[PDB]
Amino acid sequence: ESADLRALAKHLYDSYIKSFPLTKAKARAILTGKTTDKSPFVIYDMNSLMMGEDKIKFEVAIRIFQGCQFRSVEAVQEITEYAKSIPGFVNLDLNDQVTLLKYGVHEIIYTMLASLMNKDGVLISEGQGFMTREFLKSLRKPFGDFMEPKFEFAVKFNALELDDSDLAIFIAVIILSGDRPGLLNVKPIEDIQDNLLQALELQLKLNHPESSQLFAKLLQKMTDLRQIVTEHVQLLQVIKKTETDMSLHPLLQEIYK
Amino acid sequence: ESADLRALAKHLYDSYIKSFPLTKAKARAILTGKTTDKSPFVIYDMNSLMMGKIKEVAIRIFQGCQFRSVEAVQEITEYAKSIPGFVNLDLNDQVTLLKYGVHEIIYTMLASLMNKDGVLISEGQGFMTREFLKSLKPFGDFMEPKFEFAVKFNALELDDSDLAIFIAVIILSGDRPGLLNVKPIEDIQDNLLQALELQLKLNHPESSQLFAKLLQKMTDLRQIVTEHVQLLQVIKKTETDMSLHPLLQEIY
Ligand SMILES: O=C(O)[C@H](Oc1cccc(C(F)(F)F)c1)c1ccc(Cl)cc1
Repeated sequence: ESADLRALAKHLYDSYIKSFPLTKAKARAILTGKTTDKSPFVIYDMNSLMMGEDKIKFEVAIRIFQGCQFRSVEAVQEITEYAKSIPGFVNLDLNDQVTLLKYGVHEIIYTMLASLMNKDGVLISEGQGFMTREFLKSLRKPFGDFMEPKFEFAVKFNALELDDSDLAIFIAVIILSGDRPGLLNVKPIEDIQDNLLQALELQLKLNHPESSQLFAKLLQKMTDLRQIVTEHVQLLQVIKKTETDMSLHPLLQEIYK
Repeated sequence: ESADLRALAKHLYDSYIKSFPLTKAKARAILTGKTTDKSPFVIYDMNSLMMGKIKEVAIRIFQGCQFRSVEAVQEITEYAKSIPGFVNLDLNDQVTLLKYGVHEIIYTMLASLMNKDGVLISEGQGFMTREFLKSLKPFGDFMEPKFEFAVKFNALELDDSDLAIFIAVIILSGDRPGLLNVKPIEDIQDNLLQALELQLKLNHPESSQLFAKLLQKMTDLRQIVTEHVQLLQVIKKTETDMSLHPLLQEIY
């Protein structure tokens, strides 16, 4: 009944708060004035870049990309911590635990990145910086294009006006897919996702009573995530040929495929 | 209220029955609700092919699939016309919705013709095995992704009355690129989504979160379609060079 599903919802939200520093709520408070204390240094061209390094401490195109990838790997750690708290997750076959994270983290990374973005740019270094979209778009060689798809998603995704309590459940749903390739035991995964889907449905009805079919519309966005991730990986294998200079982390090229 | 959404559901189902000759129900009766009036002819290797009565083989098989797709597109177009509100949209947008919708719909309906072992062909008269397809240079792999989708998709045990609404949902996607007026499209999809939700609760009271699970499958359709196109342009360099058919590849 309703009551159990709210409990699951609260539990998740708490794990989310504990696993992710930098909530959407915090992000939105930074992006929308809201503060003297919280206001970000803005990077929009080469020079502001250099100041940033002096103030909001951490080829340019290479450094920026590598930094993105470094932050991704510590996001994966946060996501992994979160997953552990999803009821039932740790009781799964460990092979499957790994498979769910393997295929889930990117989709989740892009979901959360949307909270850090608006149409004009994206927060960086724990929200202290903000790097414009145009400045990203202008980078050398094939780097001038890695972030754009993610901005397009973000703008659409953020139109749903979800809050952290909505996102915590949606993220759990993503992890517990069961369509992931190479899963040994799909049934227990679906059973868990089933509950998550109910928790989410109820959560959205309560938290967005005015919003017709938000549940549906949110699930439809998973199509968009998947396309982003496949674009990213294919982009990646180019910035690996050409940039044989480039290296990837022990959490990453394992995930990639 | 419920009542209006059932009306929309019935209306759609009726249009579906009129627009598509071979229903899933019929297909299922042929594939296995057997003891039938007529079993399909089975193609499992080169020879059964030839009798199939009813120019590299791999080429002909692919081209045939494409010819059948094009007449499916006509059926789908007829169906769309009956979706309430569709014909009232900007015509540019009507075209855009069909342009980007038909493939997703084609793979959805193809699933009704498939099981893990193969696929019905020529109005259900034939059946071509998966292993025979799998064995065809790059042709031996075009159908495999679609079998994987089909098996998963068909696990949802949807019937024609479920599929009719789902298909409408697909068409009325306002994330298609180049749409002029997204709002009316979403408004229509919104209703369709309700009709579907109710439809699945009533037609599958046993199955928890079927709505959710069905929408999740759209992720799979979209990947399939992008794989297909990104396979297709490789066909462009095998053997369609010839020009004993300028009007055909024009049509197809
Ligand atoms: O010939 C057929 O009956 C069938 O055609 C198709 C092809 C695509 C789509 C559809 C349908 F409209 F039924 F979805 C039928 C078919 C299916 C697979 C292949 Cl490899 C060749 C031909």
